[PDB]
Amino acid sequence: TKQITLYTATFSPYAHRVRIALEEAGAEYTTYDVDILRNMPDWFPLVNPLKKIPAMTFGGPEVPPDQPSPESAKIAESLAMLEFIADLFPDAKLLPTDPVLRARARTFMALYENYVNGQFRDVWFLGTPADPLLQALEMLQGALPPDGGFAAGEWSIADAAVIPFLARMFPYLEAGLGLYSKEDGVKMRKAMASERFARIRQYVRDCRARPSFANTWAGDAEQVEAAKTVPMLRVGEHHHH
Amino acid sequence: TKQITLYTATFSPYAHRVRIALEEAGAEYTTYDVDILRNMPDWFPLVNPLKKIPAMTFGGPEVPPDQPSPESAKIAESLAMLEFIADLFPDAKLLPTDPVLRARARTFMALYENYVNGQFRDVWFLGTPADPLLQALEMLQGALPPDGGFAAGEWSIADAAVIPFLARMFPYLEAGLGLYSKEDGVKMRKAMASERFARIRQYVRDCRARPSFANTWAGDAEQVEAAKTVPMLRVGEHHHH
Ligand SMILES: COc1c(O)cc(O)c2c1O[C@H](c1ccccc1)CC2=O
Ligand SMILES: COc1c(O)cc(O)c2c1O[C@H](c1ccccc1)CC2=O
Ligand SMILES: N[C@@H](CCC(=O)N[C@@H](CS)C(=O)NCC(=O)O)C(=O)O
Ligand SMILES: N[C@@H](CCC(=O)N[C@@H](CS)C(=O)NCC(=O)O)C(=O)O
Ligand SMILES: [Ca+2]
Repeated sequence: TKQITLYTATFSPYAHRVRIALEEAGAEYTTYDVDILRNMPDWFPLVNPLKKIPAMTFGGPEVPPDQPSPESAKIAESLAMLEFIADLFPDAKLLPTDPVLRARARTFMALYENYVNGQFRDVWFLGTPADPLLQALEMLQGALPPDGGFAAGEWSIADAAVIPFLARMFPYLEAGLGLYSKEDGVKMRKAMASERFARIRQYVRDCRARPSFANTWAGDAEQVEAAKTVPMLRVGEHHHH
Repeated sequence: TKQITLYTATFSPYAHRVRIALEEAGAEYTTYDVDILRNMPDWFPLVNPLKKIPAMTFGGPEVPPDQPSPESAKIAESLAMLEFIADLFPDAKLLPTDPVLRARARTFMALYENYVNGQFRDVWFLGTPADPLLQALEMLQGALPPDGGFAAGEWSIADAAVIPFLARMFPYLEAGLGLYSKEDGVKMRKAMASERFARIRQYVRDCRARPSFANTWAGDAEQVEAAKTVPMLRVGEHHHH
């Protein structure tokens, strides 16, 4: 019964994770957009002292999101939110019930967070070399069930954790967004269209086909425009190695 | 009934996390040391293709750990293992039952992984300035309940995840092990003994006082000697400014 408010921003793949899980849960929830990178509201540290999107409040009296209550629980970190939503909505089966299959979900999230995410950040924001990103993506693809299906077989929060990033990669590459070189952009576009990455392309299509993605995605062009508002995506800057 | 084999190394805080959780669960399990950093066995990629410790096998026929079975489940990534052990031993209450308290546990793990561990890596392996690490530790300390207790109140896997690192910090600093200068070593030692960090000292005492720590710790001096075998800690080497 307790209220859920998710503080969001369209560009943010971390916020996108949580919107997907809340859709899959069938939750009733409120979203509130926050201009976190250019004009953070003075009240925002009340909902997340770390000053990062997403932020979540849970319970407390029903209040406008820009008037957060001291009584609501303040939940930070997107992966913690994903597990929280699975705990709140057990009948939605956002995780498997078998312990080994649940571990596949948790391992997939850790592989992404520990080996892939930092490579996306460094290639796009620092223009570091793309080969280590492609290697990490090939590793992650190797963890998928080979024949089809999601990270743990049935859909789970592991797929909510990963699709925001994989789904942004393709249109960001096509629009030329990111500080990497022309040469590395060509390399990544050819690699991600190559037979080497057929399995992860099917994974992206399968995740994108679900209503939880369609209803939380602004469209490729619109997401590209939101990403262009991010200060660390400095237009006209590229790094070369 | 299904066997658990943890591939371990004394120096490894990541392996230590999982030993602590297995002890708290009252599990039956085997540990098998692996010289992962200097002489990895040719069979080790069969249990973990990432070639990292810890690695875990689950189920399958009982076999010597250096002859792993293709029938066992191969589980990678320490935090996935911690969640797996909680799933396997629900009567051990390795997580809270209440969703909000469980979220405090997951959030504390994510704060450590996302903001603290990388600062430990920078300071100890690169000798970068200590101030950002102390700031990250103050943030993590601020997430603890101020009046006492563990991360989520009662002990949970969140405390298994974090104590291996905090417990190594003090004796490593006493030994001067790591690429930071004497000047920053003194600065860290003074800071961690100061009133600023009284709450995290209480936390380290409370975690270390549990049998799960005593039974999985070689002793301060012995743990320092194991850490000196780690190539990336470059015993005898320090960077300055
Ligand atoms: C501002 O957008 C973000 C963000 O808020 C947080 C991030 O870590 C990233 C990011 O854009 C880049 C990107 C590349 C490819 C796929 C998804 C995202 C790099 C990245 O890693
Ligand atoms: C070699 O041991 C390891 C390791 O296997 C993985 C690590 O991330 C670290 C580490 O030693 C350093 C260290 C500092 C303070 C406390 C625990 C550990 C830095 C660190 O971050
Ligand atoms: N690990 C966090 C990361 C959240 C994050 O970095 N959010 C960015 C927007 S995509 C932000 O809000 N602020 C950037 C900053 O100040 O660190 C999570 O998983 O929720
Ligand atoms: N995220 C992994 C980290 C595991 C890890 O990095 N282990 C180190 C020992 S502490 C290793 O075995 N190898 C480091 C390397 O591959 O060079 C976990 O949580 O289990
Ligand atoms: Ca595979």
